[PDB]
Amino acid sequence: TGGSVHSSPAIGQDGTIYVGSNDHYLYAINPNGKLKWKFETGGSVHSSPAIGQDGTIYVGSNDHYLYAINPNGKLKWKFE
Amino acid sequence: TGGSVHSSPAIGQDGTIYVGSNDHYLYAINPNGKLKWKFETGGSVHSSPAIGQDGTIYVGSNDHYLYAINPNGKLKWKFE
Amino acid sequence: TGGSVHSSPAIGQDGTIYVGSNDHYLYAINPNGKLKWKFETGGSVHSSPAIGQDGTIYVGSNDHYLYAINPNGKLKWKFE
Amino acid sequence: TGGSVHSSPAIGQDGTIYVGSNDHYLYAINPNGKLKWKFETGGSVHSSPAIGQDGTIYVGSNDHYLYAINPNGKLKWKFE
Repeated sequence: TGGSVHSSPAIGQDGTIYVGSNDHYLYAINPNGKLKWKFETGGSVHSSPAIGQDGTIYVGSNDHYLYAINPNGKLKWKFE
Repeated sequence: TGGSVHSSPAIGQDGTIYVGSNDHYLYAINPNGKLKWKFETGGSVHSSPAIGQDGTIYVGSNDHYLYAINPNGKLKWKFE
Repeated sequence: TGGSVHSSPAIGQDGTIYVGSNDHYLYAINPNGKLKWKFETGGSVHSSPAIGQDGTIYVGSNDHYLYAINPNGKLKWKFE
Repeated sequence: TGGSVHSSPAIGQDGTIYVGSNDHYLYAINPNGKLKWKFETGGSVHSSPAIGQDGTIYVGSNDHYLYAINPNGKLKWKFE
């Protein structure tokens, strides 16, 4: 990615790999290694994502928000 | 949250999202993005929570305690 | 514990909570909050433990070893 | 390992233990404590590995890449 990947990846039920980066994005990567989408947060993503039963991706950011991202990469909500 | 969210979220069986914050609280967030409860520890929560088979939430804190929190947000015990 | 708990806890099949500490020990805590055992490593335990299918607890330490601990708290092996 | 093990281990379905090290390698360790293989990345592995449904091991590295490693230790792809 654009920067160091400190976040630990989480795997969705279809095999999608989600991981944060110090370049401030949450990445969703297809199992073939091609980008599915990237979601820009405010700061570095030092949280490792967690996946909900309905596929929602949750990750903390250094901008003080907990993000909930839909599986298509659009923001579901952010909590401060 | 009040501060950076470094802790990685854990998801309960009902979808509740638990995550620590540098503002010293453990948060329980409903899947709709509304706060369920917050639990104040002594220091920053740099541990990622783990959920037991009975729903108990365990998380370490920088105050040197391992916390066990009931699913309703009340302290079950703390271990030093 | 003796020091900050940065490690994220892992839960065994019987509910035992395993977590590392900056006081250099891996703790095994019963769900009632009483100590089961503690295992001394060389340095701080900044790795979060993982539990194998046979109950073995694996954790990295800052002494450069990956530890494998039996569920009764005795060393199974260490890898450098 | 050659250096501190900060990464948290992941366990494969056959019991293989995967863990990163500050010596820049991802290790695959058999449950008997013998090395299966090691994979050299560019920098320290501060990400904890995740294992896919087909056994692929994913881990971030400080060289800015997300690595996908086959269970036999050969690179599947790297994403930047």
